[PDB]
Amino acid sequence: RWQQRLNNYARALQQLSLAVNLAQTRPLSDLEKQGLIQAFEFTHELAWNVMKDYFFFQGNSAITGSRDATRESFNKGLIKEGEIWMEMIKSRNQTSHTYNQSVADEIVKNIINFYHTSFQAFLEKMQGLK
Amino acid sequence: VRWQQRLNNYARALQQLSLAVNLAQTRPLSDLEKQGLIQAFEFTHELAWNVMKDYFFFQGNSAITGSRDATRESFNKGLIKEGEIWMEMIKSRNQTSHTYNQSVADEIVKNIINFYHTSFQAFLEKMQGLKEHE
Amino acid sequence: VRWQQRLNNYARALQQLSLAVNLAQTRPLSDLEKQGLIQAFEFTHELAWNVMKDYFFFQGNSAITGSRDATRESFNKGLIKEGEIWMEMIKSRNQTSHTYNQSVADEIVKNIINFYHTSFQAFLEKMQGLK
Amino acid sequence: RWQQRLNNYARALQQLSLAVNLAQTRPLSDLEKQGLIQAFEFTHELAWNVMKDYFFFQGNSAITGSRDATRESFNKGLIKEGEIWMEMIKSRNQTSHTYNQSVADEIVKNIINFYHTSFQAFLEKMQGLK
Ligand SMILES: [Mg+2]
Ligand SMILES: [Mg+2]
Repeated sequence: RWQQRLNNYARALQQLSLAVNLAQTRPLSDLEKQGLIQAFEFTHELAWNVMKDYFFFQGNSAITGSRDATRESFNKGLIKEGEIWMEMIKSRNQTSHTYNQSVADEIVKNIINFYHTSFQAFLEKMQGLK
Repeated sequence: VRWQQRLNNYARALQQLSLAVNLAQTRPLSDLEKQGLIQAFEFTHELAWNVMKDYFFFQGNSAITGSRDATRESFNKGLIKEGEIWMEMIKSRNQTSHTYNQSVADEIVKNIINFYHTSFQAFLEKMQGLKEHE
Repeated sequence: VRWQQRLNNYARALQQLSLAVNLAQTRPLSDLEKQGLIQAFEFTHELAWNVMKDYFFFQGNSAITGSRDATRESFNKGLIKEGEIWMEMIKSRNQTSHTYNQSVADEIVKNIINFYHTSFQAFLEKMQGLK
Repeated sequence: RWQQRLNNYARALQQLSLAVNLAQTRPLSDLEKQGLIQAFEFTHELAWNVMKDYFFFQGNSAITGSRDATRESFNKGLIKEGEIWMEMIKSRNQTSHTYNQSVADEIVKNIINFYHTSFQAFLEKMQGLK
């Protein structure tokens, strides 16, 4: 059920948002930065599964993974910022290298400056769809 | 030597994980800090099993397709002692997407603190010794 | 006009499905022919709901995201009468990866022959009349 | 469980192989060609899910779709003909057009001439891994 996936996406995003707000109030420790990255990862995993579950509900069983799901979501208007959602997939592919502080800082910057807003917009869109 | 350069990166990663583990031994971690400990586990484990894959490729074994194969061959050859613990690490890796549930995050953290950190350190010392002698 | 080009291909697809459906009324299909009937249902259904999407888009509706949306709007606007049958089509589409199981292949084939074929034929007449 | 997925892949492939041998015996009807295409669809869907399940079993939960499962299988030596498997994905993307006889014939040709032998090699490799 795509609505159950959406409810879990909402929960995960709530945790990500608490971390983003914290980072707004003060600098994050190195450990907290790693945690923000992990929350981004479980929120994005939920998001593209919401996409795939929703298109399955619509009758599209051809979508396989996150790139398929993101491309169909952009094509059908579930997301507007196709570029940012593609960048998220690239960021996920960098996860194993965040023990380098430059990589961690770059991913954190993208999460705060771009991904959180896009996650919130996708939540609002999918909630409006049911 | 490829496996030795990987090991240098593994050692760096593990130093970061160890900082977080000893802090966790000191006080409760926040939810966000637990997520960070899990992330550090993930990059440390990824490096560890690739050290093993590199090492066994250097030794002539090209039948390692992932962390399970690498762990099995390492336990077969004695690079690791605690087979069950290293297998459980793979289960923990596969739970990463569910750590927005507090019970899942708490269980991975518990396993990192009680078992995985020790195994990571033992494996580092083992491979450091293998730079010098069988 | 995009939707009429889609309709023209839908007609060609439905003609091929009809051949197989009328053959199945004649005799048992081989296991392979059953798979072929399912494939023709797949390409005929895919054209059908994209005809609906293209048509409503040509009337100014850009809110259709998939075959379920397209079916609902077609029912609301009278392009189909058998809303529940068209809804079952979507369930059938979502099962085609499992037609290596005979229970699944036979269920889909039965629905194609007993229900979907006539629904496809009605939709053809409706949209050719709007053409 | 990747072993259960492999068992289902073996059953699906057995049906595809029956169709390929029948084609060796005599020309296929248009409907029978459509059936060979459907068998290719359910066999390939199972195959790339066998890859994904196996890498999950290995501890890699980053694979999401058919493309990255296929790339990872080539990288880890599970398949030797990476480009044929990538072509398989493109053929999947064309199956909605097999109401045109030219498309149907091209896909059938690739199934008989290339995909079947690759499917069999992958089955043998994965069964060897047990
Ligand atoms: Mg992570
Ligand atoms: Mg098909």
